[PDB]
Amino acid sequence: MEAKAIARYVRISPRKVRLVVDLIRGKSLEEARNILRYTNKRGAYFVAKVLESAAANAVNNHDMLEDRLYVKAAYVDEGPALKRVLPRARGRADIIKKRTSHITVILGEKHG
Amino acid sequence: MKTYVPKQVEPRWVLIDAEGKTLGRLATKIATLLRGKHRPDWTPNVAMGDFVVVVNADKIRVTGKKLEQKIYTRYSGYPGGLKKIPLEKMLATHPERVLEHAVKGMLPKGPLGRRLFKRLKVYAGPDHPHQAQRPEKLEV
Amino acid sequence: RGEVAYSGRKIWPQKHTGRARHGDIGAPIFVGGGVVFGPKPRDYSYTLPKKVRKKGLAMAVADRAREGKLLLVEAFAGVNGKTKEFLAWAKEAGLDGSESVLLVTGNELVRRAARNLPWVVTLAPEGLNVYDIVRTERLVMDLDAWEVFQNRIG
Amino acid sequence: PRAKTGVVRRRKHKKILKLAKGYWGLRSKSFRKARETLFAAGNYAYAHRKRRKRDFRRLWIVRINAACRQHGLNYSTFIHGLKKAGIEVDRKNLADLAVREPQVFAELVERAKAAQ
Amino acid sequence: MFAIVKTGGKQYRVEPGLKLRVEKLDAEPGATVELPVLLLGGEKTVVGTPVVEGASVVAEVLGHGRGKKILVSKFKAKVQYRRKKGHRQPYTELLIKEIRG
Amino acid sequence: AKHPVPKKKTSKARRDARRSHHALTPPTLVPCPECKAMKPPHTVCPECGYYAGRKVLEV
RNA sequence: CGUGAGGGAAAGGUGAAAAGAACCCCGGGAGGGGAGUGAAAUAGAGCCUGAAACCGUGGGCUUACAAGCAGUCACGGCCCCGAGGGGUUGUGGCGUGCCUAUUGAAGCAUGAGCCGGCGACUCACGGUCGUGGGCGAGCUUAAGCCGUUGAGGCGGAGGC
RNA sequence: GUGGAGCCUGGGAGUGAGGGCGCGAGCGAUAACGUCCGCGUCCGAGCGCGGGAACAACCGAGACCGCCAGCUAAGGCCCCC
RNA sequence: GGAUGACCCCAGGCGGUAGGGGAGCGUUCCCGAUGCCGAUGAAGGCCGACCCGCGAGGGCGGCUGGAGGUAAGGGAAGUGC
Ligand SMILES: NC(=[NH2+])NCCC[C@H](N)C(=O)O
Ligand SMILES: [Mg+2]
Ligand SMILES: [Mg+2]
Ligand SMILES: [Mg+2]
Ligand SMILES: [Mg+2]
Ligand SMILES: [Mg+2]
Ligand SMILES: [Mg+2]
Ligand SMILES: [Mg+2]
Ligand SMILES: [Mg+2]
Ligand SMILES: [Mg+2]
Ligand SMILES: [Mg+2]
Ligand SMILES: [Mg+2]
Ligand SMILES: [Mg+2]
Ligand SMILES: [Mg+2]
Ligand SMILES: [Mg+2]
Ligand SMILES: [Mg+2]
Ligand SMILES: [Mg+2]
Ligand SMILES: [Mg+2]
Ligand SMILES: [Mg+2]
Ligand SMILES: [Mg+2]
Ligand SMILES: [Mg+2]
Ligand SMILES: [Mg+2]
Ligand SMILES: [Mg+2]
Ligand SMILES: [Mg+2]
Ligand SMILES: [Mg+2]
Ligand SMILES: [Mg+2]
Ligand SMILES: [Mg+2]
Ligand SMILES: [Mg+2]
Ligand SMILES: [Mg+2]
Ligand SMILES: [Mg+2]
Ligand SMILES: [Mg+2]
Ligand SMILES: [Mg+2]
Ligand SMILES: [Mg+2]
Ligand SMILES: [Mg+2]
Ligand SMILES: [Mg+2]
Ligand SMILES: [Mg+2]
Ligand SMILES: [Mg+2]
Ligand SMILES: [Mg+2]
Ligand SMILES: [Mg+2]
Ligand SMILES: [Mg+2]
Ligand SMILES: [Mg+2]
Ligand SMILES: [Mg+2]
Ligand SMILES: [Mg+2]
Ligand SMILES: [Mg+2]
Ligand SMILES: [Mg+2]
Ligand SMILES: [Mg+2]
Ligand SMILES: [Mg+2]
Ligand SMILES: [Mg+2]
Ligand SMILES: [Mg+2]
Ligand SMILES: [Mg+2]
Ligand SMILES: [Mg+2]
Ligand SMILES: [Mg+2]
Ligand SMILES: [Mg+2]
Ligand SMILES: [Mg+2]
Ligand SMILES: [Mg+2]
Ligand SMILES: [Mg+2]
Ligand SMILES: [Mg+2]
Ligand SMILES: [Mg+2]
Ligand SMILES: [Mg+2]
Ligand SMILES: [Mg+2]
Ligand SMILES: [Mg+2]
Ligand SMILES: [Mg+2]
Ligand SMILES: [Mg+2]
Ligand SMILES: [Mg+2]
Ligand SMILES: [Mg+2]
Ligand SMILES: [Mg+2]
Ligand SMILES: [Mg+2]
Ligand SMILES: [Mg+2]
Ligand SMILES: [Mg+2]
Ligand SMILES: [Mg+2]
Ligand SMILES: [Mg+2]
Ligand SMILES: [Mg+2]
Ligand SMILES: [Mg+2]
Ligand SMILES: [Mg+2]
Ligand SMILES: [Mg+2]
Ligand SMILES: [Mg+2]
Ligand SMILES: [Mg+2]
Ligand SMILES: [Mg+2]
Ligand SMILES: [Mg+2]
Ligand SMILES: [Mg+2]
Ligand SMILES: [Mg+2]
Ligand SMILES: [Mg+2]
Ligand SMILES: [Mg+2]
Ligand SMILES: [Mg+2]
Ligand SMILES: [Mg+2]
Ligand SMILES: [Mg+2]
Ligand SMILES: [Mg+2]
Ligand SMILES: [Mg+2]
Ligand SMILES: [Mg+2]
Ligand SMILES: [Mg+2]
Ligand SMILES: [Mg+2]
Ligand SMILES: [Mg+2]
Ligand SMILES: [Mg+2]
Ligand SMILES: [Mg+2]
Ligand SMILES: [Mg+2]
Ligand SMILES: [Mg+2]
Ligand SMILES: [Mg+2]
Ligand SMILES: [Mg+2]
Ligand SMILES: [Mg+2]
Ligand SMILES: [Mg+2]
Ligand SMILES: [Mg+2]
Ligand SMILES: [Mg+2]
Ligand SMILES: [Mg+2]
Ligand SMILES: [Mg+2]
Ligand SMILES: [Mg+2]
Ligand SMILES: [Mg+2]
Ligand SMILES: [Mg+2]
Ligand SMILES: [Mg+2]
Ligand SMILES: [Mg+2]
Ligand SMILES: [Mg+2]
Ligand SMILES: [Mg+2]
Ligand SMILES: [Mg+2]
Ligand SMILES: [Mg+2]
Ligand SMILES: [Mg+2]
Ligand SMILES: [Mg+2]
Ligand SMILES: [Mg+2]
Ligand SMILES: [Mg+2]
Ligand SMILES: [Mg+2]
Ligand SMILES: [Mg+2]
Ligand SMILES: [Mg+2]
Ligand SMILES: [Mg+2]
Ligand SMILES: [Mg+2]
Ligand SMILES: [Mg+2]
Ligand SMILES: [Mg+2]
Ligand SMILES: [Mg+2]
Ligand SMILES: [Mg+2]
Ligand SMILES: [Mg+2]
Ligand SMILES: [Mg+2]
Ligand SMILES: [Mg+2]
Ligand SMILES: [Mg+2]
Ligand SMILES: [Mg+2]
Ligand SMILES: [Mg+2]
Ligand SMILES: [Mg+2]
Ligand SMILES: [Mg+2]
Ligand SMILES: [Mg+2]
Ligand SMILES: [Mg+2]
Ligand SMILES: [Mg+2]
Ligand SMILES: [Mg+2]
Ligand SMILES: [Mg+2]
Ligand SMILES: [Mg+2]
Ligand SMILES: [Mg+2]
Ligand SMILES: [Mg+2]
Ligand SMILES: [Mg+2]
Ligand SMILES: [Mg+2]
Ligand SMILES: [Mg+2]
Ligand SMILES: [Mg+2]
Ligand SMILES: [Mg+2]
Ligand SMILES: [Mg+2]
Ligand SMILES: [Mg+2]
Ligand SMILES: [Mg+2]
Ligand SMILES: [Mg+2]
Ligand SMILES: [Mg+2]
Ligand SMILES: [Mg+2]
Ligand SMILES: [Mg+2]
Ligand SMILES: [Mg+2]
Ligand SMILES: [Mg+2]
Ligand SMILES: [Mg+2]
Ligand SMILES: [Mg+2]
Ligand SMILES: [Mg+2]
Ligand SMILES: [Mg+2]
Ligand SMILES: [Mg+2]
Ligand SMILES: [Mg+2]
Ligand SMILES: [Mg+2]
Ligand SMILES: [Mg+2]
Ligand SMILES: [Mg+2]
Ligand SMILES: [Mg+2]
Ligand SMILES: [Mg+2]
Ligand SMILES: [Mg+2]
Ligand SMILES: [Mg+2]
Ligand SMILES: [Mg+2]
Ligand SMILES: [Mg+2]
Ligand SMILES: [Mg+2]
Ligand SMILES: [Mg+2]
Ligand SMILES: [Mg+2]
Ligand SMILES: [Mg+2]
Ligand SMILES: [Mg+2]
Ligand SMILES: [Mg+2]
Ligand SMILES: [Mg+2]
Ligand SMILES: [Mg+2]
Ligand SMILES: [Mg+2]
Ligand SMILES: [Mg+2]
Ligand SMILES: [Mg+2]
Ligand SMILES: [Mg+2]
Ligand SMILES: [Mg+2]
Ligand SMILES: [Mg+2]
Ligand SMILES: [Mg+2]
Ligand SMILES: [Mg+2]
Ligand SMILES: [Mg+2]
Ligand SMILES: [Mg+2]
Ligand SMILES: [Mg+2]
Ligand SMILES: [Mg+2]
Ligand SMILES: [Mg+2]
Ligand SMILES: [Mg+2]
Ligand SMILES: [Zn+2]
Repeated sequence: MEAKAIARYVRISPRKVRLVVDLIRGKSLEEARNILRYTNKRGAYFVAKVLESAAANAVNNHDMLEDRLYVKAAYVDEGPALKRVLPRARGRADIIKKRTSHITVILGEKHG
Repeated sequence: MKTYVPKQVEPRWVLIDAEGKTLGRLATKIATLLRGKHRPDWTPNVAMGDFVVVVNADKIRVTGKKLEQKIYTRYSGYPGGLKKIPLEKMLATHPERVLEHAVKGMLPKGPLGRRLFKRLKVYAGPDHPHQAQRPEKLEV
Repeated sequence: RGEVAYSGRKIWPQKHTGRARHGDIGAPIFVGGGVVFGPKPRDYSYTLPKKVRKKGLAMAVADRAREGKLLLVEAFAGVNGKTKEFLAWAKEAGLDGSESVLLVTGNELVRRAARNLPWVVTLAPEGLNVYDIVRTERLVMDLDAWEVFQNRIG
Repeated sequence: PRAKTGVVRRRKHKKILKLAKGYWGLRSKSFRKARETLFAAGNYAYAHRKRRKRDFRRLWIVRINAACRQHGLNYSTFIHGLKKAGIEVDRKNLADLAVREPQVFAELVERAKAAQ
Repeated sequence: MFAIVKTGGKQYRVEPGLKLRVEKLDAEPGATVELPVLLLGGEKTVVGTPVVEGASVVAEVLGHGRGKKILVSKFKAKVQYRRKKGHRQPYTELLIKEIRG
Repeated sequence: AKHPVPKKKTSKARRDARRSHHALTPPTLVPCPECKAMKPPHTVCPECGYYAGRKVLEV
């Protein structure tokens, strides 16, 4: 049995959030919570949100035990980018891409 | 039918006395042994030749005026970094390298060729420390 | 590219922009540009020789005659406009609808009765044509339509 | 009527990209680089199946040469002896004999020394 | 016992029970054919000069086939020259029945 | 200067090889001897406000 | 966009029916997990199909003494599907991208970031050969007219 | 002398920047990877194959496809090979 | 050879740029079609180490997809990047 949650269209660049997701892949739920709590990255706030939503899904929807939960899989996908005009010198306009992220956490149960 | 491909074989250790032998004419034979081309099952893409031990490498011999006129050369990569060393001085300072250099130049370039060179063990003086391998003496 | 809605303005200078040279945006190299050698309204008709047409007519009828698929009739007993009436007549005439039939007759009431049958094509004699003959597996003509046919291949 | 590209070019591109599976980077991902890589690949295969025939003959000759020198003659004199003896066993089988059947190869060497 | 036979312009070491692909022969499947012998070996050694007078190998033809397709591809740079050929080499498959030495 | 510019697009391989030094190191955490909560060493505990065995701030 | 004359886009599709997801759960929300609807929900509205470049996660093989237009030929190792084949590639052999332009280019000469889609030898009338048929000292109609409503016929003025 | 020989009529072209080499000359300086003709040749179009360390035109030789068969060419046979 | 493209046997040719000629493949549309294939699943997509074809291609099978497609034989072009 697995439990998952997805935060779709989070306004943060995938490369940035992935660094944080890599921190908790394969960790126990409790170890991931401690890591996310003291990770000095904006992405810690968003990953934590998805992590807890998956845990809640595990306990409340899928009959899993909070004390058995671990991050079985986690990945960030890229959503539609918001394209913005960045004015430069000599009348030139650049395009900034404010990228966006689909954050998936999947929890399983570590038996014993 | 496909051509016979040998399974891994135990290599043969051999011992050669270099005293009095002609530098380059001895080296061609050693490279043959290193390639294992004396063997009926020679295969070019595996290291399957002999391990070769050489003693009295400092007593190697040479014709003409090569002792004074043969120049080994090393390039350090810096301005003015071309070092020229004559045979004479090399024999007086690192004699085993004279034969080692001759044989290396006669081995193929590449990863296998460098591996084959490691199977060559060259010693100045009559002794070598490979008694445990019990090398078979060759007259070449 | 002349008939397309855009201005004939040169979209940017010839040289020194770093882009490929272009003229107006109606050129066929642009998305939304004019089309090169596209179709234009066109008359596909042509005057095939009259003697070829008339000879084709005769051959097409000959082909059915040689197969035994040409049948002439004096009259359509009691078919007066109703499809059911022609169906009865057809059955007695051996036209059970297993073969497509080209029905040539100047009798309007016969044409109106047969024409809705999927397996019948109906023509007045002055409209006998070889495509319609070859389309169908059988030829069925009035003696009157037959004489019009004979007058035309003469 | 109009005949737009439709499916035709996608399908041609996939045939080429499929033939290029295994190639490095864009050489298996880009239709253009895959096609360029396949041009070279086809010439190489042609050139190398010609070349394979020589590669193996070279290997046979080298093995035959070492087998001969265990019996005190070299390859060239061995081959000449076989020609005078009228023996036509080819180099592929001679090299097999030299490895798999040393008593037969020793005999063949005998015939060759004796044919001169 | 083994024999070196010659068929299809090529030479093969054969033993009874060996299945072998050779160049296509004009022989009905199921038939048996006799292959000429250049050399016998194993128990006794017979050397042909070039072919052994009495000897022969009996083989049953199992069938004919076409080898896996080989792509023959030609390309010349800067000259718009490209050629694609599919080649399948015919073959006969032989079961070696006996060495009649 | 004269506007140096990349000569070739960087390959996926070379881009990702440059990034072989980018993985974060996890935050170092020790247990608080008072409330057992995980927290960075040498900081006042944010869960109970203790440090060096005594209460330092309201939590 | 341009002072203005003027220029001038992009952007279609849930499902048969909104039955457009009550209610509960994590979340400030967004989003999601259940429940429920539906023949189908990677048909859930950022909605038919959903290619490719491009970006991830998981797995197999492989790689830190190695010289490379990246392949190809050979052999061996490992993995997979069951005298065979698929994947991978250690070593050995060989090996100067594509296109264009040129006497001559891997060329340090041109063009191309990559992918998808648009993108260039046509049509009318006349001509000249060739060719498939019709007729033959003849051959042929044009505009029209009648018919048909995807029916053909008439029409000899005229042209060769 | 039966050859992808030749001749006649007609349809379709492309080419009208050549280049190296050998021989014969002119120009040049008994210079040029020079230049301009002549006879021949190869590359062009054979940047396909062997040899020449590598290399369009030097030597060998005109690649329909396949073979883990055999003979040779130039060039080679101490080791790289 | 046999009479004719029925297939066989023998022999020979088959490097190629500009370019000439020949034979084919596929795309859109029309006749064939008031037909026929189709929810027991059209077109399109994704696989395949299978079959046919020199090749361009064509089959067949598994998955996706969910409503169209269209034969032998011919016709016409906005026809292949
Ligand atoms: N008699 C006639 N002119 N009939 C013409 C046929 C008209 C129409 N196409 C039909 O099938 O009914
Ligand atoms: Mg941190
Ligand atoms: Mg909880
Ligand atoms: Mg700025
Ligand atoms: Mg401005
Ligand atoms: Mg400004
Ligand atoms: Mg500007
Ligand atoms: Mg940007
Ligand atoms: Mg020796
Ligand atoms: Mg000497
Ligand atoms: Mg020393
Ligand atoms: Mg060397
Ligand atoms: Mg080498
Ligand atoms: Mg225009
Ligand atoms: Mg205009
Ligand atoms: Mg306009
Ligand atoms: Mg306008
Ligand atoms: Mg306008
Ligand atoms: Mg204008
Ligand atoms: Mg204009
Ligand atoms: Mg204008
Ligand atoms: Mg203007
Ligand atoms: Mg310009
Ligand atoms: Mg630019
Ligand atoms: Mg441009
Ligand atoms: Mg540009
Ligand atoms: Mg311009
Ligand atoms: Mg333009
Ligand atoms: Mg315009
Ligand atoms: Mg438009
Ligand atoms: Mg537009
Ligand atoms: Mg338009
Ligand atoms: Mg156009
Ligand atoms: Mg035009
Ligand atoms: Mg135009
Ligand atoms: Mg009109
Ligand atoms: Mg016309
Ligand atoms: Mg007209
Ligand atoms: Mg109708
Ligand atoms: Mg009808
Ligand atoms: Mg009909
Ligand atoms: Mg009708
Ligand atoms: Mg197109
Ligand atoms: Mg299209
Ligand atoms: Mg396409
Ligand atoms: Mg294409
Ligand atoms: Mg496709
Ligand atoms: Mg295709
Ligand atoms: Mg690979
Ligand atoms: Mg790749
Ligand atoms: Mg890559
Ligand atoms: Mg890709
Ligand atoms: Mg190819
Ligand atoms: Mg080949
Ligand atoms: Mg080759
Ligand atoms: Mg000897
Ligand atoms: Mg000989
Ligand atoms: Mg011989
Ligand atoms: Mg034979
Ligand atoms: Mg056996
Ligand atoms: Mg065969
Ligand atoms: Mg090129
Ligand atoms: Mg070329
Ligand atoms: Mg090239
Ligand atoms: Mg080209
Ligand atoms: Mg060229
Ligand atoms: Mg080309
Ligand atoms: Mg075979
Ligand atoms: Mg400066
Ligand atoms: Mg400067
Ligand atoms: Mg600078
Ligand atoms: Mg400055
Ligand atoms: Mg700058
Ligand atoms: Mg640059
Ligand atoms: Mg990239
Ligand atoms: Mg990667
Ligand atoms: Mg890098
Ligand atoms: Mg509290
Ligand atoms: Mg203005
Ligand atoms: Mg305005
Ligand atoms: Mg304007
Ligand atoms: Mg629009
Ligand atoms: Mg809908
Ligand atoms: Mg709707
Ligand atoms: Mg429905
Ligand atoms: Mg809340
Ligand atoms: Mg809450
Ligand atoms: Mg909600
Ligand atoms: Mg959730
Ligand atoms: Mg929900
Ligand atoms: Mg349901
Ligand atoms: Mg169903
Ligand atoms: Mg789906
Ligand atoms: Mg759907
Ligand atoms: Mg629909
Ligand atoms: Mg969709
Ligand atoms: Mg999608
Ligand atoms: Mg995709
Ligand atoms: Mg991976
Ligand atoms: Mg080293
Ligand atoms: Mg290593
Ligand atoms: Mg290699
Ligand atoms: Mg090999
Ligand atoms: Mg395998
Ligand atoms: Mg492989
Ligand atoms: Mg392998
Ligand atoms: Mg070799
Ligand atoms: Mg290169
Ligand atoms: Mg070159
Ligand atoms: Mg190309
Ligand atoms: Mg170009
Ligand atoms: Mg140019
Ligand atoms: Mg130029
Ligand atoms: Mg030039
Ligand atoms: Mg280069
Ligand atoms: Mg370059
Ligand atoms: Mg330039
Ligand atoms: Mg370039
Ligand atoms: Mg230019
Ligand atoms: Mg650009
Ligand atoms: Mg790309
Ligand atoms: Mg494209
Ligand atoms: Mg034309
Ligand atoms: Mg036109
Ligand atoms: Mg025209
Ligand atoms: Mg015309
Ligand atoms: Mg004409
Ligand atoms: Mg004509
Ligand atoms: Mg006529
Ligand atoms: Mg007339
Ligand atoms: Mg006139
Ligand atoms: Mg000729
Ligand atoms: Mg000629
Ligand atoms: Mg003739
Ligand atoms: Mg002519
Ligand atoms: Mg022509
Ligand atoms: Mg023409
Ligand atoms: Mg010209
Ligand atoms: Mg001209
Ligand atoms: Mg001119
Ligand atoms: Mg000229
Ligand atoms: Mg010139
Ligand atoms: Mg000239
Ligand atoms: Mg000139
Ligand atoms: Mg000359
Ligand atoms: Mg000359
Ligand atoms: Mg001379
Ligand atoms: Mg002279
Ligand atoms: Mg001269
Ligand atoms: Mg002169
Ligand atoms: Mg002088
Ligand atoms: Mg010159
Ligand atoms: Mg000169
Ligand atoms: Mg001169
Ligand atoms: Mg010349
Ligand atoms: Mg040219
Ligand atoms: Mg040549
Ligand atoms: Mg030539
Ligand atoms: Mg050449
Ligand atoms: Mg070349
Ligand atoms: Mg070469
Ligand atoms: Mg050469
Ligand atoms: Mg060479
Ligand atoms: Mg060489
Ligand atoms: Mg060269
Ligand atoms: Mg040159
Ligand atoms: Mg030829
Ligand atoms: Mg020989
Ligand atoms: Mg010679
Ligand atoms: Mg040499
Ligand atoms: Mg050798
Ligand atoms: Mg033949
Ligand atoms: Mg032939
Ligand atoms: Mg040709
Ligand atoms: Mg022809
Ligand atoms: Mg076609
Ligand atoms: Mg197509
Ligand atoms: Mg239409
Ligand atoms: Mg219809
Ligand atoms: Mg229909
Ligand atoms: Mg049905
Ligand atoms: Mg159903
Ligand atoms: Mg299905
Ligand atoms: Mg279709
Ligand atoms: Mg369609
Ligand atoms: Mg297919
Ligand atoms: Mg379905
Ligand atoms: Mg399908
Ligand atoms: Mg429908
Ligand atoms: Mg159709
Ligand atoms: Mg028709
Ligand atoms: Mg049309
Ligand atoms: Mg077009
Ligand atoms: Zn505490």
